Amino acid sequence: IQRYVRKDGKCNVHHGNVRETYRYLTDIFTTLVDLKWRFNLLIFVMVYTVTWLFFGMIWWLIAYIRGDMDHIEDPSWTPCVTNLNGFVSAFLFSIETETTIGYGYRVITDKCPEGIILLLIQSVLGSIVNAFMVGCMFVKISQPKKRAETLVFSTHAVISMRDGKLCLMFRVGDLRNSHIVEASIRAKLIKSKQTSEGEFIPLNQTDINVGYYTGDDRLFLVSPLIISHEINQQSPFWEISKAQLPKEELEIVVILEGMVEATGMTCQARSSYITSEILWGYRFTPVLTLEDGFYEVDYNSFHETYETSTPSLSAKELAELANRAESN
Amino acid sequence: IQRYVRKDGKCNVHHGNVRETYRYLTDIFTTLVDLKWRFNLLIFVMVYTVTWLFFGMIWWLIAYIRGDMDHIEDPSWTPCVTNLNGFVSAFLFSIETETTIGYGYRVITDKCPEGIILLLIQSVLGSIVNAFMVGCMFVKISQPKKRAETLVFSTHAVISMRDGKLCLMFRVGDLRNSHIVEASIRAKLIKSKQTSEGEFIPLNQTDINVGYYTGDDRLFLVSPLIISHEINQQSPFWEISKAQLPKEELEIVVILEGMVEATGMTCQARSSYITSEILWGYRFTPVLTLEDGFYEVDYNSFHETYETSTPSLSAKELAELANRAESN
Amino acid sequence: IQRYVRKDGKCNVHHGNVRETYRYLTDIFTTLVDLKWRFNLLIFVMVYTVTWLFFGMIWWLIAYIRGDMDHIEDPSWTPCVTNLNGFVSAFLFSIETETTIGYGYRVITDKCPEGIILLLIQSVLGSIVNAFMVGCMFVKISQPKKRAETLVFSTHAVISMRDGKLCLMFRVGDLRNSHIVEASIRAKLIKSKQTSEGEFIPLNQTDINVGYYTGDDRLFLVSPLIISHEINQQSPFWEISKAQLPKEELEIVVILEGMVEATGMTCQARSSYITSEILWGYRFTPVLTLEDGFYEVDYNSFHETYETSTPSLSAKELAELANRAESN
Amino acid sequence: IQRYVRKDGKCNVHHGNVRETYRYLTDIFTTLVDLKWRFNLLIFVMVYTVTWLFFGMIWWLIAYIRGDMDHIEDPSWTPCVTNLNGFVSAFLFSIETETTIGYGYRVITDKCPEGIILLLIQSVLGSIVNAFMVGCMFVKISQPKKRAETLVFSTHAVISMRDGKLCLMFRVGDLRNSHIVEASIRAKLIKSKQTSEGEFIPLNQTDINVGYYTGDDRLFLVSPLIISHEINQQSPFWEISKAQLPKEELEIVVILEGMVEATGMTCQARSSYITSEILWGYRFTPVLTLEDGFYEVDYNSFHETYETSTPSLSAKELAELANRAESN
Ligand SMILES: [K+]
Ligand SMILES: [K+]
Ligand SMILES: [K+]
Ligand SMILES: [K+]
Ligand SMILES: [K+]
Ligand SMILES: [K+]
Ligand SMILES: [K+]
Ligand SMILES: [K+]
Ligand code: NA
Ligand code: NA
Ligand code: NA
Ligand code: NA
Repeated sequence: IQRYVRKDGKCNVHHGNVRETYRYLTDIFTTLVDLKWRFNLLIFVMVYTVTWLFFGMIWWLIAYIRGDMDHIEDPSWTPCVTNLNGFVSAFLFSIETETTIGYGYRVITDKCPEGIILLLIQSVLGSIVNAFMVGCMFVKISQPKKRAETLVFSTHAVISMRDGKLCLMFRVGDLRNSHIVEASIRAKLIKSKQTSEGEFIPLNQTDINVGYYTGDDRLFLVSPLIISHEINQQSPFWEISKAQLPKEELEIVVILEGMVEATGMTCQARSSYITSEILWGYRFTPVLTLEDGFYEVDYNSFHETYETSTPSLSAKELAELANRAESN
Repeated sequence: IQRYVRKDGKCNVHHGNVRETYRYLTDIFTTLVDLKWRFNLLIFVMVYTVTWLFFGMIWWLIAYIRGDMDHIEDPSWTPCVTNLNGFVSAFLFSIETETTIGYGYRVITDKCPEGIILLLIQSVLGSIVNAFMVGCMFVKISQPKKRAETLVFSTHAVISMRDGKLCLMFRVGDLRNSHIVEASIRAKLIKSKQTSEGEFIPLNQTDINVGYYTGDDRLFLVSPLIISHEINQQSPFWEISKAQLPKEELEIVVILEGMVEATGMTCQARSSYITSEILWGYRFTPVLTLEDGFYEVDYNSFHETYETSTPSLSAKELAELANRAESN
Repeated sequence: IQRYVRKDGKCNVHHGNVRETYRYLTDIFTTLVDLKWRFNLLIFVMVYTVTWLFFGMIWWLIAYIRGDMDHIEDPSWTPCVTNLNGFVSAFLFSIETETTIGYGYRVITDKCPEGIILLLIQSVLGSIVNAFMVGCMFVKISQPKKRAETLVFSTHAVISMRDGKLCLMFRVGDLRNSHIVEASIRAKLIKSKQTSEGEFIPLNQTDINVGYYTGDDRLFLVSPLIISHEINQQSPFWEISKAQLPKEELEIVVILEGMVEATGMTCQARSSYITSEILWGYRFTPVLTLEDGFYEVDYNSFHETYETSTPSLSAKELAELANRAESN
Repeated sequence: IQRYVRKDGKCNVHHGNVRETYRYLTDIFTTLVDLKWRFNLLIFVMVYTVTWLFFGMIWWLIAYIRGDMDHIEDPSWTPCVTNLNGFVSAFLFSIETETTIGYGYRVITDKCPEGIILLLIQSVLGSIVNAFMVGCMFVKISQPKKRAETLVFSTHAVISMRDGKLCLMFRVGDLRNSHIVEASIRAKLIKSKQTSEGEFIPLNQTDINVGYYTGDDRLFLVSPLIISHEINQQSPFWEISKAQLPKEELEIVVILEGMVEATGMTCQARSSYITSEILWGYRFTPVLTLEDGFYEVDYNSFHETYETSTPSLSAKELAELANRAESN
């Protein structure tokens, strides 16, 4: 069985037999900005070209219906647009007006009522197309998920004693000098199970306590923080000894959410720990040192761990043995 | 009695005798973007045309007051704008300036102080109108409620045993490969009641526990999740047996909220279960399979349920019978 | 003593002797969009005019330094800009370029290196000014606080029995067919106090329970909801009888927060109840009726209350008397 | 040991040996808007100039390949662009088209297929560059962190009795007449520790209760509020007497988060109290007075404190002595 989430945060999941694809067009905006730049840069170019054409032919049709084509050199009659020499000239005008470059070689004149209301309709719809594409671009340029790129998770998780309690720990970092606002950490245990009743539940999610009851899950994340899950009665890890752990088949998905200081927008950084990435009996190497009026983070030690003396017993047995020690 | 919320999420409610309609114009922005596209495409066209007119007449009035109309072919005097042959020419200029196409057949000149400050006033207000409409368009194009279109809720809810407890379950899905960020699930029971004191409360809302005390209500929603409400003492469903359920007249409104990964914006997807859509003694069909390095969701099974052996007793009686079994 | 918050939500507070006014310019954006439209429409006009001037003189200075003014009619030499007849012509050009209308009577030419890099600098800064003002406009046009205009609070609060408990109730409404997303209700009791130690605390805020422990404070607000605060031991209202209430000097500030469905933006609607707006022994008139497949809200009854049989005793004494009734 | 956070909110932390600098370009948007204006104003100018060049040479290359340069004065043949006299003329045209000023001295004509699709490609990419830079500007102009500038924290924290309990108090303010929406206050104690097991934890963060269990941490912040942390068994301050405090080496980081009323965007204001900024046995001076129908805040007293009779004992000993007083 392969992991549900990769160490970089992408999920190993494919959505198949989605029969209502009608839905992807119902929010087209979302499908567009979700697309790869290649697809956006293409569509943008296509959308622009078809608008110039679709109006360039309408500019040519009205030019043909009015009878401007017939005489192209007479004093008395003036066409809707001066200088429209053929099949392509209307295309340049259609651009001069929608991009509003309007070189003024191709100029509108009074003769057709049909012309004025078109230039109007164009300019109006010329704003609606241009906006949509710019809008679409800005969003895609400014989307938060990119910030996740500079949010890092320690490569392993560790289990070791902390003031009498066995803790599952992982370390988290923000590489930017800016802040993740309303930052918070949650974590899900993913492992298959079967209920007494027989129901096999493929990749069952159960939330792991990492501060939610005390609000310690609400981070102030400048220098890297070790996030710590205390293995108590309620922990999924309560009955797991050093010796059992490798035989367990589970995955902890670790999820960091907050807002990009600059754009108020919320991002989500993810990582994952499969059973072979949890080191029993280890500790995270310090990364902080105080040099001349600033705290210096040595990211060379960010992922680094070291072994310490640690019980091999499950937290449950540790407790039981301690409660009897007290009780003697 | 008909449902408060339809399976697609729209609410069967009409607001009548709203006497302060003065309020809808106090936030006009909101009424506009809430309108149907037909109404936006109309207004946009109207707003543009009236600005060109309202300035086109001011351009004609100043042109008339200065005395430019009188002589249209003399060497010495130059008008505020070259080439203004009649009632319509000013309209083209009024467009050439606000859309800033400015074909340069119609060009401004120095003779009137009144002209320069107008072109200024126009351009300034020409930005304020254009912005407003673009702004209005982008919003309406980029609004989150559309994402809800690709968020799905299982067609039925089910009640069946799970590790000794009777649970009310429904299944939820996200059809897009992108993430709903800070996703969460809440659910309200809607049913009429009467207090001891006589007060009849038409469609009384009471929240249903679906993870809020443990933070299990905060979803990591990739492949579909069965959301599970354990029917305990506090549940509205505590004293409801298989046999009573059909006689009950209640509705569970199910509400999913989160942020569209791309635009940081929060959306809300809704669905509803009326009493005849809750299947007692059923289970959701698995939708997950593991094929060659990715988890495959078979959405053909998304809504599908199957019958399993299940007590017909209310959870309350189940508990009572179990507590006595233990007590023997 | 006058109320801290008015029934419409504005706060009766003035900030005086703010000595660091340096701060209002440090976030100028915020001061600008907070200003009245009159001040925005003014500034916008001023900012535009000064940019055209400040560049119009630079266009005239370079025109003077190069020696273009001296000869205005010679074949061999061409100026940086054709047709600059005097002190004002440069101003039109300065507009033709920043608004990018560029009528092409005033056209740039090759003779000056100093000219090309200016047109560049202008256009670049011409985008930075135009953006800022548009940006500033859109925000101010699209700000959420306006939505609050269509969020309503019942005019009175009521106290009366509900299933054995004395409750403080108020009613809340949303006049729009759209949704407030992640809507929620909180309420603060404001009243002066003095600690045992002597410390007089002018307008002390203490939060009033209206659903926060059960998540009932998270609204699904379609038709109007009666928000209900149960007066228990923890309530500020525990030792207040019908007879005491009028002598009490307190204010309940009621605060509704959520996101405008269309623009993801969060708004806050406020209202207030002073001691004389709390009716003891009343109930809210129903506003819901079911007519032909939709629920109809009759907003004529929204604020309306009616009297019902209700104990005159404080909830504390009610409890005490009930606990002794049980105990007999 | 120097403070982790300064009184103005900046953090004394440097990120060193960040080896994956590849990441800063992966979200370039974020690095750009995070930069100083000098760097933005520079880049903006550079990006614009290189686009005009990169297209100005392509306009010159096609002009050279077609054979327009060779003859610059002949009747029969027309170039792709009229009036391109040399190495610089193409640059003006490249500007006339991307800024869409298009003075119409330099005008496109029909002769080259290669020209039309370029003008198209330019205009299309001319929108993508202009958008990006405007977008980048608006964000940077409109970023919330600036609002923090008008959110203030009292200069000291105080410890003194309040209705029988020893409290750690600090005062917070909002200088603007506008509201911070969904405002909230949290606070972290930062102090080094060593676990029983030996593990030294450099600047250990533990959250301090300031209202989170009752929702009193959710502010309605008009006039300044004294935020109060009750020193109970769970408080880090439980075993700290007046006499010990100065010997303690700890820092309370105080964090205020909410949304700028106008732009829905979330900001975070920070301040810090090191051990020598906590005054034992003091109280905050009132800042509220009621003058003629509005509450007047006298910010001259905002930071001001005064001494009051206060026990010198740790809250723990205070409790113990009180519990024995009751027990006698
Ligand atoms: K909690
Ligand atoms: K909770
Ligand atoms: K809670
Ligand atoms: K233009
Ligand atoms: K133009
Ligand atoms: K032009
Ligand atoms: K022109
Ligand atoms: K809580
Ligand atoms: Na950081
Ligand atoms: Na998904
Ligand atoms: Na509503
Ligand atoms: Na304020």
